[PDB]
Amino acid sequence: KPNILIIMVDQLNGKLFPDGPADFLHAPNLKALAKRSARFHNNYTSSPLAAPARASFMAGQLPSRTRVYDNAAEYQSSIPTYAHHLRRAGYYTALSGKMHLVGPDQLHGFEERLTTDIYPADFGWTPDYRKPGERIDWWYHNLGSVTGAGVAEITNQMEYDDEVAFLANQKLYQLSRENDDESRRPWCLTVSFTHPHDPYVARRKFWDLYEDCEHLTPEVGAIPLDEQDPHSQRIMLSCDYQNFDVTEENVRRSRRAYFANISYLDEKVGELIDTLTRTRMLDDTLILFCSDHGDMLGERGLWFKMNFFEGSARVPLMIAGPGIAPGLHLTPTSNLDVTPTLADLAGISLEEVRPWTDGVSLVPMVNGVERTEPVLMEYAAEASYAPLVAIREGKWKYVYCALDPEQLFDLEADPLELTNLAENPRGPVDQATLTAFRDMRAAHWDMEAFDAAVRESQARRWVVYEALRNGAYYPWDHQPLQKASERYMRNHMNLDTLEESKRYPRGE
Amino acid sequence: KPNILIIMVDQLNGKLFPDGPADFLHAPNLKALAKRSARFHNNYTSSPLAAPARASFMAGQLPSRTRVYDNAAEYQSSIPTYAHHLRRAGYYTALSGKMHLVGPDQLHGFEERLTTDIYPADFGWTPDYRKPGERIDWWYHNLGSVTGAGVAEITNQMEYDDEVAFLANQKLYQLSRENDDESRRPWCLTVSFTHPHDPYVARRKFWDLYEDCEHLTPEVGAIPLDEQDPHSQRIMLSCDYQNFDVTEENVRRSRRAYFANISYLDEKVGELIDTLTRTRMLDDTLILFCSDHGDMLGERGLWFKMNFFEGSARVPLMIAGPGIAPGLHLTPTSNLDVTPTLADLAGISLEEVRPWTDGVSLVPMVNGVERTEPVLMEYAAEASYAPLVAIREGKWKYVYCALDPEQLFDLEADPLELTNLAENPRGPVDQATLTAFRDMRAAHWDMEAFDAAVRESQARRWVVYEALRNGAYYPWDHQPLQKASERYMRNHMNLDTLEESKRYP
Amino acid sequence: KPNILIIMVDQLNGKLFPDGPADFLHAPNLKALAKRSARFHNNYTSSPLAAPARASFMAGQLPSRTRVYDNAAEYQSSIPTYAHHLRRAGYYTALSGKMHLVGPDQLHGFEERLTTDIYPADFGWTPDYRKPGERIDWWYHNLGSVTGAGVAEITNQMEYDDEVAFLANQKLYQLSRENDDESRRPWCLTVSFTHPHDPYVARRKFWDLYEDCEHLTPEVGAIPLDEQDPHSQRIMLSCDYQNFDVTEENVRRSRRAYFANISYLDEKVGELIDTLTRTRMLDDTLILFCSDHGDMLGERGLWFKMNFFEGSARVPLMIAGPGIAPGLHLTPTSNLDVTPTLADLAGISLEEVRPWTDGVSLVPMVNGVERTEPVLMEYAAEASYAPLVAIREGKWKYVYCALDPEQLFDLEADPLELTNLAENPRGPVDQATLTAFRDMRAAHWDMEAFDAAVRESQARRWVVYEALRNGAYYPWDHQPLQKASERYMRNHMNLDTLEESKRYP
Amino acid sequence: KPNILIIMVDQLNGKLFPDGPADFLHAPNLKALAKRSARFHNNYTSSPLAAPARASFMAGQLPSRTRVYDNAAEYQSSIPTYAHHLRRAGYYTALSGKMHLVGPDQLHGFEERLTTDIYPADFGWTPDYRKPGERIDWWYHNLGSVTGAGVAEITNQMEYDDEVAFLANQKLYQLSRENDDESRRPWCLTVSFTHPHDPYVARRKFWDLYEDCEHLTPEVGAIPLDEQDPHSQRIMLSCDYQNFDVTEENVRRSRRAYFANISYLDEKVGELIDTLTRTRMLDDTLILFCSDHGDMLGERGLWFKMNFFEGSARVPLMIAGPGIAPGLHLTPTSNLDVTPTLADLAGISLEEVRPWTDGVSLVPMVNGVERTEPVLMEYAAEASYAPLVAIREGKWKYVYCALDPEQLFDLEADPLELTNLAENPRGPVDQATLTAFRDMRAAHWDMEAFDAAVRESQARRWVVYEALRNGAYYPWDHQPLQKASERYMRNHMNLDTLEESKRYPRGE
Ligand SMILES: C[N+](C)(C)CCO
Ligand SMILES: C[N+](C)(C)CCO
Ligand SMILES: [Mg+2]
Ligand SMILES: [Mg+2]
Ligand SMILES: [Mg+2]
Ligand SMILES: [Mg+2]
Repeated sequence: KPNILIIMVDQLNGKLFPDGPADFLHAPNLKALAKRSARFHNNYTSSPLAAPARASFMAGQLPSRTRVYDNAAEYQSSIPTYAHHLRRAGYYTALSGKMHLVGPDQLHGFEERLTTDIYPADFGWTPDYRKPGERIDWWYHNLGSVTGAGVAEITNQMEYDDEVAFLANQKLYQLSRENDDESRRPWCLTVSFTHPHDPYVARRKFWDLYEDCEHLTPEVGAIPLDEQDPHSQRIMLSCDYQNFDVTEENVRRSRRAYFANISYLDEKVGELIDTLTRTRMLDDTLILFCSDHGDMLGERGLWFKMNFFEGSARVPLMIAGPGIAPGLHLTPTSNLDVTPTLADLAGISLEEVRPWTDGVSLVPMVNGVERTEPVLMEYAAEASYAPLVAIREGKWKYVYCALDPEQLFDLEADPLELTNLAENPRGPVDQATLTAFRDMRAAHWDMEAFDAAVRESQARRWVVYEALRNGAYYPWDHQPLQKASERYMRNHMNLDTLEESKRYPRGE
Repeated sequence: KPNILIIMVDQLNGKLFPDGPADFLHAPNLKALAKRSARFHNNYTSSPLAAPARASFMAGQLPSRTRVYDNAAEYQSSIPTYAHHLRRAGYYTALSGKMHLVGPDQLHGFEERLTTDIYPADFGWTPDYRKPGERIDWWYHNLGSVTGAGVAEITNQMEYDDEVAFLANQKLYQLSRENDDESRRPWCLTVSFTHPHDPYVARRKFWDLYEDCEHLTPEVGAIPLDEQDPHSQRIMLSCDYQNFDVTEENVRRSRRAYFANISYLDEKVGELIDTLTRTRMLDDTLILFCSDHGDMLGERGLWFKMNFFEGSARVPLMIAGPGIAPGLHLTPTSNLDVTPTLADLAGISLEEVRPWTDGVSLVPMVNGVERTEPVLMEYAAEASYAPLVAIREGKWKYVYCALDPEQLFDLEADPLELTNLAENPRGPVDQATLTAFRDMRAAHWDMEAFDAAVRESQARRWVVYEALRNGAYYPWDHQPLQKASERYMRNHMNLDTLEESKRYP
Repeated sequence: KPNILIIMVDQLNGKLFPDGPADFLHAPNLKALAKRSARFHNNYTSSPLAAPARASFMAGQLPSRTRVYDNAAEYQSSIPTYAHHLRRAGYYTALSGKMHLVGPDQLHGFEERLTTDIYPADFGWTPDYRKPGERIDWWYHNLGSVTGAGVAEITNQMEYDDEVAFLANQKLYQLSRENDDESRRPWCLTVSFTHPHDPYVARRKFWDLYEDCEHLTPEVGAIPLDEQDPHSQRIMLSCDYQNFDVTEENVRRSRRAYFANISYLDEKVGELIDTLTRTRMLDDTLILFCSDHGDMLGERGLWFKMNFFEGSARVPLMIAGPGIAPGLHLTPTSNLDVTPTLADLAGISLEEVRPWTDGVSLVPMVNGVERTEPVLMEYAAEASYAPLVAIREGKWKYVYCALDPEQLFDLEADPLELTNLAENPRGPVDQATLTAFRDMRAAHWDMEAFDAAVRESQARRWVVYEALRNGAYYPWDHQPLQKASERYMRNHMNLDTLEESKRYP
Repeated sequence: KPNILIIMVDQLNGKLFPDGPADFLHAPNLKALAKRSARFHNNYTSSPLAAPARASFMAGQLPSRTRVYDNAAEYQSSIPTYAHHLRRAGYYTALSGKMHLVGPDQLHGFEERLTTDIYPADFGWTPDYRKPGERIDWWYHNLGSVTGAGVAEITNQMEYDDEVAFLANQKLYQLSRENDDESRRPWCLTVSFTHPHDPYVARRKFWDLYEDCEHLTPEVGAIPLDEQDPHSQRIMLSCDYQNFDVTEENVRRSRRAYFANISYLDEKVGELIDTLTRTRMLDDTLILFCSDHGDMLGERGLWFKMNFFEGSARVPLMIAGPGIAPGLHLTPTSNLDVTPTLADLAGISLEEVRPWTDGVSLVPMVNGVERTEPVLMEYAAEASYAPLVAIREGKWKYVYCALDPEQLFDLEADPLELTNLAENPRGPVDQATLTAFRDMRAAHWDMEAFDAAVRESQARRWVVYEALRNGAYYPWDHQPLQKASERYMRNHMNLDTLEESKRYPRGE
């Protein structure tokens, strides 16, 4: 069984990985990793928001099945994740960094978690479909990220990611000490960074890399509120866009700091791979690179995620290591496919994972078997007033919301999604394609039931959360375990025996 | 708003509370409490097993709605409980003792929990409908409790309940120090004991009280396996009955220690009442006495719970205090009614709890209003191979399982449930009644959907639990909060100011 | 090896134990214990203040040797205590309650400590010989305890002692589960209550016992400030006496509540004895009753301790159990003798404890052997401006401070210490006696070296403590160990095996 | 008040810093630091063993005064340290890394401690003068460090120091967030590394730096046991030297890994200085570089410390920052002088520190005032059977032990200490110098009282420690504080307010 290193980042627009990292990015370590990787060019999040995407990523199940509809929805402990599947199959599993799990279980199958979460574990960020049009200023996104972009040497997120990286490398060194033990468990380490999620604020060393950057304005500029589709209008209102004057210079500084933060992350990828190389674990390790959702980065005038346009819904996905053919894949894939792919790579049978996953293993794709299943997406959090669903199949993207006109995009002819073919069909094939996706949408979702489930989940939480914020608060944040009395040299040990056990490689 | 003291005990057969405690029980404090209480004589659990009964009790929802089907089913943190409803209404809420919550949330709305649980918080005790007939010896009930009954001065349970009682009285004293602050929150303290749950082992002082006891033998004796109904057979097999020779003296020793442990609990009830009296909180405090399920106590040859017969499904319920007229009520009620009753007594509107509770407030009954809503029960754990449901309405009890012959009992004519009127109707009224209950059951439950939901829950947990028991174990047991650097006299305080604040009256 | 139960109380005037508890005290359990005890009637503290007395008590060394001169002096972890000596000899050792250890070590050899301390563990209460005459209002004794005496159902101290008692009895029950394992360690449990230390506030049930009490007034009344000896004057000033109008009824209420809190403690003594009896450990258990210092209780107009007069310096001491002949002993003894007495009773050789203890075993006295070693006492805390030492030998008490007139009392002729024979000798024998005590004092103490050592200790702590109270505070208070994932039933265990191991007998 | 960064390392032979780091060392960051520093060439430990040196360093008091005679002697909480003095004067004080404090107080005035200790906090390593000639194999030094030298990518010590460095830099970044607050406290951060203490085992990257090294054998080779002075013989026996065949190749590999570990440390010095530079704190920060004791590194056949020869007793000392003239100082100085120097640099009056320190401030030396006080040293731990004391004054070193012949060395004429002038006086001046040091030794120490105090301390601890190791053990190791429920974003906070507070510099 190979080891598995999952490197996850937050809010990375997948269009920036057209074949590994785009040429204009300063990302030597991810570009070298890409050359060894199977690269999934048209890979999609299952839900364009952090906690829904991550609960879905961990379980290989859509939000409608995990019930994690938004950033404050409880993730049940009894739902199997890839950590459970691998752990059941004999793996040591650990997590360093972010997973935005909501509720008192902060492990969800991981055997060890090295850091707390950057974001809350409670029900505070619960949307309310009963009050459509409201926004909550103390936690909603707003365009102050765009007007406040710039340069700093420490931020909340850089403190977080510096520690995620350090503790992940330390864990790799600790794991190497078992390398000569025949009975060692294989390990699976998830390293989950919060960058390049906003605030768009970068260390000067990486900001300086992009002085001459030619990609600091999006190709598709800002669409006026009156000319926007209804969901994009709800997003603009939820970002408080009327109270911010976003200048061309703000757009450029935001994109520049965001690319700088990709370079910041690239340096950390290089450290992890260096640790794997020096500890002699690299040849036996699969490395997966992934992200939870994208960032519109100013395209169409939109920032952040919460929608199904390419910039928000596309995320990179790369896999390298023993048995993976390097190459670029164009067939659309999904984050839903990661858990069954990890299971397959770990030698777990198809039947063991079948009842628990909605995705498919990508290993047959890597080995030249055509993948035909569509890619599905869902959204049911802030800036929605009712659930949205999307189907990505072939060259098409279809988006449905009971409250909105449908959207249909031909991404081969119209990759910037500038022409809505459900509104303006080019001909008879477009009308037939629309009818096919409507039948497909009825085959996969009951949208009235979906809306009812989301409403009940929100209503429960608002009752419970109001109570939990009265009186003494009981926090659910993960606290990494304390072990000082068993670490380093203690006087129930023999010093020479301890030193030999902690040294690796030995006798060289 | 009144204070609320909830005294809960585990595995207390409600037939032993015919009008408060039975005369033969040595329970002077519970009898004095019962004399000033509204007493609900025909009160039922929602599910005859610890965790399902308690999750249902806390939420006022049936197991099919809470999804807590068995003793290892996760209770979701987002489900509102009476703790949430009261806390939201401005109560300080606390738990001392047992609640058998499964999963990483060990508070479920309680603001403070003073003890860990006596039982596990993880998925270990998950049944498996895919292996009907199996038993898990290391945690199933077995008849060894009956053959091992007797006397001891300490047990696992007595250690637990001694501490539960101590910390509850300590908390009451602590709360009394706020009794002169007009800004004080009203409090709701749940004190949840593990007795008289088995092992049937009692301290000598309480065992000696039942030497001449006339109730050491059940009136309905053991029914041989071949004459038992199918569910009773499944229970006997689950208890490993074939590997135990249960003598008459075994039966007598078990009941004697069980009664003795009721007397053990009665002394602790008196301690709490005493604390309320001397702190001068008694007149402003509602007191509820309740249990999660009963114990067959050898009746029909069965022990423990897991069934809908009276001894297992009946539990006492009493309410006393400000605005509570004392009296005996015979209309059937259930534990499902406690959470809406608590909300009503705390002044919460019916509309605030209507979407979250499926029982009804008993406060109208206390004030003379006739109740007509039937009582529903569910069971889907060990010794079931498919879910069972029951309906209790008027004089009738109806029990359905897709795998078993139906049962119908007329509890006025047949209080010991010796004649199954579904099999042996007395005439056309019994047949019409059976048809009426079948139609009512079909309107309330799809038993095939219920069975699918339970199997899905079991299978899910078996994947997860096998993973969680590999590698380093992460426990979910509640650990009461460590406060030593802030307790008593510390040198950021003024000693005189501290002594005055801690003195009451 | 016998078990050892040490019952310690705080601030108990030893004159109230003339032969066990005084007849007028309602203390049936302590009187029954005293009837089977060796009782040491003329027993003295080593230092009339909490932390110095207790550090001296634990080590069997005087404050000049432990360096614990006052209530804020660090007790070094390397100093052997009776806990170390017994633990080294194979005992499990535990503490429930108070010991007023100062510094980051809150165990000092105890293997387990069941409660935090009621008092601070840091250097806050450090006196300063550089500012003679100052008082620190936020922690000094003051006469407000006398004017504030009365009745309450909870206090800071009653919360503390209720918990001390509960956890001690719980621990005894836990220890009984090992009583049938031949490989068991013998145990030594120290149960250390804060009562009858002030505030003089009692529960109504115990206060009502002293309604017709004839001992509510001390026989020796208040001595006016100008007629007081210099040290007594320093105590009255330290207590802020000028700002309190202490009436006769104040005096009576304080003594009444103090006696009532002795009765409060007596009920807890009976609880412990009951636990030992029902667990069948009583016959194999030594029981020691002791106190750290006394309380003047208004005698001479003084309250509390900090002096060498009988009411402040006398503390009871009793020993009962296997191999202990009951009887009354009048030869002076001291708390310094407890640690070598415990070691001797546990079978530890005299040579193993000789280098670490400066008292003597009382076991020879119990067996009829005359004791001749004198009793020494020291004091160097608040209301002293330089150290004081005392010698107690035969009928005599001698008290020296470089700043004050000497005191010499003949306690046979003058048990209330009303005639200072150093100032008013009766004849040449008194003068020769004074000279003999002066020579003995000079051989035992260099008072100038003692004073330099105390000032150095105070000054050191004042530099350190001012730093430690800047920025984030790091508390040294003991936090009892969190064990919830290993207590009661957990799913790495077999339930039947667990129930059997936790049941005893 | 300037900030103060104290960089401490363990077991660094001071002869390797002849004027900053020796030319042959690969240490660019320490060499650049040295060019800005006042450098104390003839600086001495106060006691050649870890815990005695460190308790003495913290208090500015000799072991005879601190009572910390050996590696298991309790350090009383009531003894003032430089952390107390600075904290009382308004400083935030923190420690990352090792201080080998014995006893339940693991802070000794530090307001925060970021790591546990690498070594035990209990009484286990207590020598026993009642059994002269015994050794305790499970914790005594032995020459297996020399025969086991080599190359590894992780060791006990590298795991420790990697975390010391990471958490120290993180603390600097956190402290920078207060930089614009007028009411900020100044900070004093001690960063205390365990390298280059043995095992002599280094990462390959740094080992490779010394392939051509010309210093891999000591100038003074191994002295046979019969030809050794009595204390050196006791050290050889305590190291179990008879059971090890130390080859020339072992000597070279040990020295090579030790120099590699200096280079490992030099990289961490560079990171700390980079953090100070980017956070804009460097110009207001004093940087002190120091060590607890040396390492003989094979010289005379000896390894490790425990003696007063130059290699064991000399340690580097450098100070750089506002108001310090750079330059090299030859007058002998002591680690005892650090606490009163820090006090002086922080503006604390001489009188405030006078009753609590045995050393003198070095600031007047830096400013051209001649220092005349001698340097004193003491040793009373393993391989001593009675206390040893030493005086270093002018060109002389004098060593006294009641059980041994005296030693007298003229370090100007005889810098390798090859001629004992107390045994072979060159003339009448040598005999007069010996008599002067004897009178000086009687003026500073009562050696019989010293021996009695050490004996009583050992005897107490053996009683107590035997008891503490019966039954359940209560550990004293420092456990760094848990704060997950107050870290990063929690839902009692406003997200925008949090991000602004955690970003620094702001608005750039
Ligand atoms: C990331 N935000 C918290 C700003 C909004 C997502 O719920
Ligand atoms: C460093 N050693 C532990 C090996 C010896 C010093 O006491
Ligand atoms: Mg995200
Ligand atoms: Mg139960
Ligand atoms: Mg006291
Ligand atoms: Mg060292």
